[PDB]
Amino acid sequence: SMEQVAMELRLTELTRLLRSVLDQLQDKDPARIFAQPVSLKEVPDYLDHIKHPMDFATMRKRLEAQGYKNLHEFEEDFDLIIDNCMKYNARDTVFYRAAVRLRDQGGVVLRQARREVDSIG
Repeated sequence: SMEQVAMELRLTELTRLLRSVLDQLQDKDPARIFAQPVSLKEVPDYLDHIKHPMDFATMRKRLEAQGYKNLHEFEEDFDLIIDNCMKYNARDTVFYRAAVRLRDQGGVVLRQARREVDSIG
């Protein structure tokens, strides 16, 4: 149907906008601490601690399959990255501190993204 196509164009354009959001958030992680999945070879107990691992490569795979229906879903995954790190790692660690800085800096990007998603519809 023509409606299915219109819906699909909306999803494509959301995907375009979320790709630019993802790029901007990942620039706030210049150490690449959150770029890839925590390695279960190197942290073999990880899944005992963290039930839903997340990272920027995994988000990018979902994004490119158009697997985010709305901004809320995308934000859910970003918050997992931060929240998983802040639980697994102690306050005094470069990992925790990186997550805090990513959260604080990302807030700005995500605030305007929400306005754009609502605005353009």
